[PDB]
Amino acid sequence: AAGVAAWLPFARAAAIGWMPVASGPMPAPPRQERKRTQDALIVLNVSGTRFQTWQDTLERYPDTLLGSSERDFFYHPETQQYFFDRDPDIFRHILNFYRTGKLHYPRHECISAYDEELAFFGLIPEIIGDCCYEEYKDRRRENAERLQDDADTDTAARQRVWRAFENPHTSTMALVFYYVTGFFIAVSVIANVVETVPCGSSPGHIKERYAVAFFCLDTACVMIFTVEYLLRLAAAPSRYRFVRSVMSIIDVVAILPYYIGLVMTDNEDVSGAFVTLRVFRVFRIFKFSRHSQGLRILGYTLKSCASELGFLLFSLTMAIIIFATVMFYAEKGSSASKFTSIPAAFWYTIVTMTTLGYGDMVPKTIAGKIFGSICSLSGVLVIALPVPVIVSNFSRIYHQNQRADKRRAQKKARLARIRAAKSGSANAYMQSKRSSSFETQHHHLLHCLEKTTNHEFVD
Amino acid sequence: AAGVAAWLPFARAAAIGWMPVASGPMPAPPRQERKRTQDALIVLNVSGTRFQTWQDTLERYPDTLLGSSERDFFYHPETQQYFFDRDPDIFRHILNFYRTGKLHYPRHECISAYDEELAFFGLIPEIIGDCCYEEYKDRRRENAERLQDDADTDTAARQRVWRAFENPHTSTMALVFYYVTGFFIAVSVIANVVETVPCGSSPGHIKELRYAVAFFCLDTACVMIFTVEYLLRLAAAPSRYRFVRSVMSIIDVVAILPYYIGLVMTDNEDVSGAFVTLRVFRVFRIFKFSRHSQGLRILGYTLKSCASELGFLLFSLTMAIIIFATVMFYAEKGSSASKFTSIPAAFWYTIVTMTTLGYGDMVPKTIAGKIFGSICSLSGVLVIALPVPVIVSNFSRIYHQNQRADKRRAQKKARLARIRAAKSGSANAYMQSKRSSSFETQHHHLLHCLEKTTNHEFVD
Amino acid sequence: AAGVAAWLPFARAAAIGWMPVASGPMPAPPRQERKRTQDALIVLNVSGTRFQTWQDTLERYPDTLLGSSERDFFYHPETQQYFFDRDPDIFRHILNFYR
Amino acid sequence: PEGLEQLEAQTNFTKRELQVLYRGFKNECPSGVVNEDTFKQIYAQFFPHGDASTYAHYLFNAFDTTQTGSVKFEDFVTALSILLRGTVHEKLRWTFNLYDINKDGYINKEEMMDIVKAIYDMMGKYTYPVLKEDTPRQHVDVFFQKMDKNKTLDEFLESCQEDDNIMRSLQLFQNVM
Repeated sequence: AAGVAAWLPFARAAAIGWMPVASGPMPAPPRQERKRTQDALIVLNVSGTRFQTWQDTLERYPDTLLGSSERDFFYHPETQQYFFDRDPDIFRHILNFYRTGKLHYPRHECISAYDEELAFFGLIPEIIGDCCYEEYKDRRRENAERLQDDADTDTAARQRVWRAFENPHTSTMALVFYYVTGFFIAVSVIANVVETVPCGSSPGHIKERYAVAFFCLDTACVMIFTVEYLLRLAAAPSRYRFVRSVMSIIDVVAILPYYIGLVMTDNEDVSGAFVTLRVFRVFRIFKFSRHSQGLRILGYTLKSCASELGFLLFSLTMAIIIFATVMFYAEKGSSASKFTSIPAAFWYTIVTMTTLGYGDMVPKTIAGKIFGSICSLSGVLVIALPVPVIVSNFSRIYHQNQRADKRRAQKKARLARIRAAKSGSANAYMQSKRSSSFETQHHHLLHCLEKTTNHEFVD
Repeated sequence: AAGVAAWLPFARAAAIGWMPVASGPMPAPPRQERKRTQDALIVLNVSGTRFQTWQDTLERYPDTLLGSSERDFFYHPETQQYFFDRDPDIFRHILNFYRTGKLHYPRHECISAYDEELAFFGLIPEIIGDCCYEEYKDRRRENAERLQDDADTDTAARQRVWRAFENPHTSTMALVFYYVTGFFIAVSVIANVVETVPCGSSPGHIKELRYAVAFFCLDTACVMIFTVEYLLRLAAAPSRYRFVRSVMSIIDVVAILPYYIGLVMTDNEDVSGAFVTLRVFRVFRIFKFSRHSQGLRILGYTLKSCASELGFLLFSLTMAIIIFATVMFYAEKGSSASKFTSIPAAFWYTIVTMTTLGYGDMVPKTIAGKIFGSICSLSGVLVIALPVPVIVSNFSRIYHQNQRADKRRAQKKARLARIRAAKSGSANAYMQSKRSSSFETQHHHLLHCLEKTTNHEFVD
Repeated sequence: AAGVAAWLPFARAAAIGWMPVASGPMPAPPRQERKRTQDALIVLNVSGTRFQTWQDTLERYPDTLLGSSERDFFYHPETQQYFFDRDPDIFRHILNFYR
Repeated sequence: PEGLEQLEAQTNFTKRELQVLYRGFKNECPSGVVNEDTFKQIYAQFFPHGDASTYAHYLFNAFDTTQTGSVKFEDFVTALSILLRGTVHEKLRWTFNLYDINKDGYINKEEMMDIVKAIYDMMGKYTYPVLKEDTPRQHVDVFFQKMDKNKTLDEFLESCQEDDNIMRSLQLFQNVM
């Protein structure tokens, strides 16, 4: 490597190994200099104290800024030294790297400062040793998501109400429509549940109540929902991506059952589909998605931990199979023999997975009870395996939600500070027009612009 | 501003853009001392460590203390260099700020010292370029609430008397005052409990022929104690109506009012199914252990703290109960047992399985019924387990918060005692000086002058 | 406190507040010295680099080791400085505390 | 407060001593503007005896012109320079201002009792002669003795030099430092 130049003369001695083998013109060493060592401990004073290093130590990596004559841009001639104006402690790590050829990242420093110091000295971030590289990568990813959140979104016609619509806490009309459609979803699901009660839609008194008025309550509500969906069809920034969004899928799934039942009863009386209609009528519960602040958090959390839940599914299925087979095979000889099949044992294994317990189905042989107890314990551990990951992701996302709110407030404060500084500069220019060394030339350029545009500046 | 004042010549090139479009008298440059940056780097010492740097960088931001000319007090001309006595590595961050334009905060240094060194150099706290701002603000908030805990400033004719009553331990007085009240509340609640057992007070063993109705007198006596203690607390409260709104005060009033309203009902016109409700309300006296148990206050304050996520819990479990009750009810409406008579009936079946409770009172019979019931059980255990850890974390956090608050209050009393000891030592040192390293001599002379102007002296 | 000696002359001015009320022998300031300030930035080199501090800054807490003439045990005469052989970064915190 | 414009002019202190004064000022109040409570603490700390809150309060109210709520460095250094190295005749104007609490330049036998009781609370509770409850008003009458009997700043100014004690007390700190 280029950093082991001090061992270069030793390789010269290696020629003696093949020198009797060597035979040729030997164009001789190319005008070598300084037979005796004249290594100068060149001094590099960085905003204060100084660091001395050998010339070959600084020149073993000429590809960087400190190599070649580029460093002489920061050379200080009247003092006979290199007065760099950079941070004097990251330079220490740079010097250690130059000596070693390997750079270590100390843990307790800001990544922004470290990276801009790296860029100032013409280095690459990929030379960090694996001992420090993993930590630097963690810090990179955390500050990267930080800066991503710093500039995610900014609030910026007929489509304009769309921004009001999808941010209902902007205008009174959007907020009232949002609240009232939530009330409509709630009243529709309440209408369904109070339809199911015997007092409303059962022959409680055949002698005499059964109101068919509820048959209207859904339809109107359904039509109401349609309009906002149609609203999102009208002010759609994306015609197809909006439908591809899961929200739209949930909305259309909740909307469809009334119309599909209309079509069915218009054409058929398919058995088993009307009850399916009633079942699917409930997905206004899922339509509550926008009103529920945390339901989006729950969905994103479930999406994030997909592999963990899949592994849970696989493990619980395997445990259910094993235990159900064992208990059916070791219990089929019982008198009652409620373990009549492997599916019959499935229900017992699944009620003993979750410490649920019904007593309707219990083993009656000595092996049965002990296998059931072991089954219960194994189910407990299996089901408890992924819940820490699930709740960790949920709480995490909750934390990024609140911290993103705080960061948005911080960015608003910072833009206010920037505009305040702009106003301060403007009024400073105005008072200079009415009445440091830098401000003299600043206002000189301002007056030159005024002359070239012949437009005087007022308060 | 001047933050890029090293780029002024380039801006002059920008002026070159607009001469052919110009129309003016051209007042010419306003002249200057030198048309260069020959201002040499200045060496400035901070507690024996010299930080050489360019002057133009310092006047790049004159608005701070280091800018303008208010730095010349710390200048040390007889060797021709600025001297300071601040923390070198901390000031190194301000130096990096001046070099760049944005400030950073190390996450391994005391936030308080960072704060007074920040204010010392005449720079705004929020000049951090939002890369260290988050942990800076978190540490600032942490130590701010730490000092707020430090500043609890608890104090010690009736104004001090009712505080001593409020004091948990005044040896002779408070121990009696609280133990006797705890005994009253305990006997009251146990009496309200035991009036139900057949042999205790009921016709459970009197049908053949003890059932002495005298625990009513005990209830009257204990509610009398409750109301007289509430009157004493009202006399204790500096603001009568405002401290009526206290949580403990509302507990007291809702524990004492059932007795009065029931006795008013005794001679009032009777309404069916109303005495049972008051007899239910009788048990609220158990809530009086708030003054006895600190853990109850901890739990209540935790619930008041972590409330939004509990709302999301209840809302989520409502969706779960509705969905799964509907799917069960339509899954096994028509069967042999037909246990799911209605959605309110399915409410019980689903609620006994979100919590993994398990009765066997009423169970699914259709294959889809069993499958979706198992799914319901799993979903419910997930839902109920979702907010438990944040609840327990908040509870433990508040517990340790109050624990360390008590510890630091003891520590601050100890350091106040040390300060008083130091004051006594200073007084004794002055006494010794009066009877018989130049600052102390001047101080003694000054205090002698204070004695002279008041023609008074001090004696041990 | 003993660490606010730089404000001691200001308290002298406070006498003018009660001076018309003052009446007595006034034994006068006790042989004061150095009317003009001669604060020396005394150097303390600790196993390497140096830290400079004002004499009153180091002497405002004489109860400690760095007060009084005890510090002169570590005084280095041939170099005109205080070469302490302790850790050079905790001494930084000690200096900040002294200040 | 530029460090050189505030030379012996308008602040009777050399720039080398001004550097020390500003350094000591900033080391305790880095903000550059001293608050009232900071002044109370920095004044009462040198006395381990009884409190000095009220006397320091009046001192600050005299220091704090235009009711800023806090004093910056320029007024502080000006007042300190006048009080320490001022003119024999000129010094007592600010002394009267200290003893003038009712704003207008008049005394009605009540702006001075409070100052005396604040001063005499300094002695603590182990004083060699016990401060009787009538002793504060007794010394108030003692100070009234030199004050004009007829119905002040002018009489006090023209009678201060009559009593040699005050004049010889000015030179206690006029020459020192």
